[PDB]
Amino acid sequence: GHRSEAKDGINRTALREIKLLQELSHPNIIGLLDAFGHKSNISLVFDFMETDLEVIIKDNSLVLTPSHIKAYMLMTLQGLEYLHQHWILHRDLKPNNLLLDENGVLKLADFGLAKSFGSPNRAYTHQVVTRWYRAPELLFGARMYGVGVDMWAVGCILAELLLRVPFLPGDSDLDQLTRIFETLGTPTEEQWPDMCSLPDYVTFKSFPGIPLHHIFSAAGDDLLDLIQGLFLFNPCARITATQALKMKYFSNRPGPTPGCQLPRPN
Amino acid sequence: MYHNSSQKRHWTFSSEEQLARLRADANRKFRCKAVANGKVLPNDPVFLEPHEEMTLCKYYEKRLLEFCSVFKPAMPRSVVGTACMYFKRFYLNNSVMEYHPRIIMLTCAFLACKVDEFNVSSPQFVGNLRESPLGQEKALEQILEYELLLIQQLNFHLIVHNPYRPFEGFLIDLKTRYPILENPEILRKTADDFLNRIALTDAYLLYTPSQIALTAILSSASRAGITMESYLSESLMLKENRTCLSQLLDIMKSMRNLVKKYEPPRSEEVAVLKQKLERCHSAELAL
Amino acid sequence: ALYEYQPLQIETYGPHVPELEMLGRLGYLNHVRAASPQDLAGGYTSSLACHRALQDAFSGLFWQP
Amino acid sequence: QVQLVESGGGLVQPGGSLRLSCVASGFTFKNFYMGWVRQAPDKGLEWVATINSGGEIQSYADSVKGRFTISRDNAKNTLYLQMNNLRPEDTAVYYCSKQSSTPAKGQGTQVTVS
Repeated sequence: GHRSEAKDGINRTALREIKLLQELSHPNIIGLLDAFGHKSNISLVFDFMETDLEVIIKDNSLVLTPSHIKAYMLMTLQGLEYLHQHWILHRDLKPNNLLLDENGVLKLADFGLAKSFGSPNRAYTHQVVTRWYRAPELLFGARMYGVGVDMWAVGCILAELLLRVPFLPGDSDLDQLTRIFETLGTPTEEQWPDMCSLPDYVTFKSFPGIPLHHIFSAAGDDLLDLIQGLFLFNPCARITATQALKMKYFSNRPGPTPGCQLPRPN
Repeated sequence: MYHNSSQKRHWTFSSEEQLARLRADANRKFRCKAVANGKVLPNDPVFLEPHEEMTLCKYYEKRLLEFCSVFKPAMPRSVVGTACMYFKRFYLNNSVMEYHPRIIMLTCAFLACKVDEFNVSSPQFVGNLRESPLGQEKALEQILEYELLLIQQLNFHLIVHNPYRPFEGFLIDLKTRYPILENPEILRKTADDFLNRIALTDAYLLYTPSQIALTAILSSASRAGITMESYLSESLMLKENRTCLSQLLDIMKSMRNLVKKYEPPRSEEVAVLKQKLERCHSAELAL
Repeated sequence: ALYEYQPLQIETYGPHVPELEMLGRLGYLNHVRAASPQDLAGGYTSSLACHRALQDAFSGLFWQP
Repeated sequence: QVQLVESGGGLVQPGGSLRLSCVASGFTFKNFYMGWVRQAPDKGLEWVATINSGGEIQSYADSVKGRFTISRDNAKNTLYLQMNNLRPEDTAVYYCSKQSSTPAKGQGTQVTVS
């Protein structure tokens, strides 16, 4: 781990967006329309989007029906499934980075933290993903991880869809861990066996947690089943984007709202 | 992934002749530009021939390989293959007479360290140059000046697929499904040397990284006197599609011929051409 | 219209990469470095390294420009 | 009181097969992710397999991938682990585990592969 600025030339974060989005093409992933520079400065141009998921969540006048939420989750997981099949982690999923065009098409956007994964010879930064959406293995300092770092954030986005409020708003890395454990319970070794081996692992008081059906009173069994799989503590057992799309929640009767019928913020 | 990559879509060409035409095209354009500036005549012997630009590119490519092998922070192999790929692509459409290969080969390695996420600081990078701290800073300034230019000449296609990971994939498949080859690890030594040989040819611009890696393995098996045609027909199931088995066998023969006819740059010829190239820059033909 | 899962179909121009469950029972994972408990704790498994190496090896094997 | 009762263990030869059962009681079995964990002597706990509440998705450890199959019958409140092509390294005590929320683990059944 190293770098700097001002004498390193072109911003490495912008190079991440260029090098990755130049290899990807999917309806639910933002498209790079133009890139240009001048004297180690660089500028990127993307598809013109109308709004993002955060303003939709914050719009008190906007009513989120079960069909609306299913459509947002479907498009998010479809773009994320494409990402993971090309061995790329987004590592910054949040409502800010889920943009919607004028036709109700959701696209993953900020790839400044995205990175390829799957290689055993590469070490990975654990200080990724915005704190409120960061998986516990990252808070425990994991330098080798997988798709769970995205799926945990997807669970926090779905929880913010249902609650219209940040699910786990930690003030610090330790406060984020307390909120995770006092809300979902503290994992035992049977639920996360090698958890103690993580570089920045810290032992917490055993909290029982709040039952999911109490946290999400408006969710049915199929939706509760999906949420539970996204928040499994074991990062190897936590469901993948493909597994999430194959769950009964997405194929059940309420169905997803078409893109042209999704609500448009005020 | 390669099968839908920009490398496959825009930077994999059909023939050596296409590569030669692009390089001769870059050489001719610089000549026209220099003559247009009214300093030189259309056939001034200061101009380098396309075959002389190639000899200098072979030389500075080996110097780039040598620079990476001694890089103080141990450099991953994927950074080196990415940097060499950048170097090949740049002088496909540019002349060594306009942008000096010495500065460009360092910019390729500098950019490859960022793209591949091999995070070294700028002083850590130029610290590997055996020059004074006065000169190491001058080299860094020139690298930052050519950095944007390199990305433009690559059409902002930065991801390079190397044959190193495909090489490991076949070994896993060999160790798993091909017991006929007892201990596939015996081939790694010779296949690695064969792999390094094709890296100096234009094979990176003509073949897929998977074909390159399989060629190195099967060639090493041929050296060890080991038959493994059944790995292609039976294990890779090319018994079904005979036209694809035929194409792949032709691709591997073409690659082995690329290495057979590779001409290393002679040291005396490099000395002459470096002298001519240096005179070409000092006259400042650009303007 | 209701939703039903359809797998994404992308041409690899190469041999068939074994399914994830075949990696275990056919012994593919015997020939990749075993993941340390610190790796399993973060989610990294040996099947990740094995699968990507297999995919990169077969990707574009049959593609000719 | 919560209770998980494993059964089905025994001595099996290399390459043989065994199915383990786990009868759950004291909680709403259908509403929880369930899983299997195993512990061999002089070795730490090893996650084996997990299945969701609805049962349509499963996840397996690399060491048992392609050989084991986890399933559940929510009507009978039982969890299953089909084990095929058993190897000597599969020898361990096998435990049914509540993989979500309040933790629960049974007493364990011994599987021995010679």
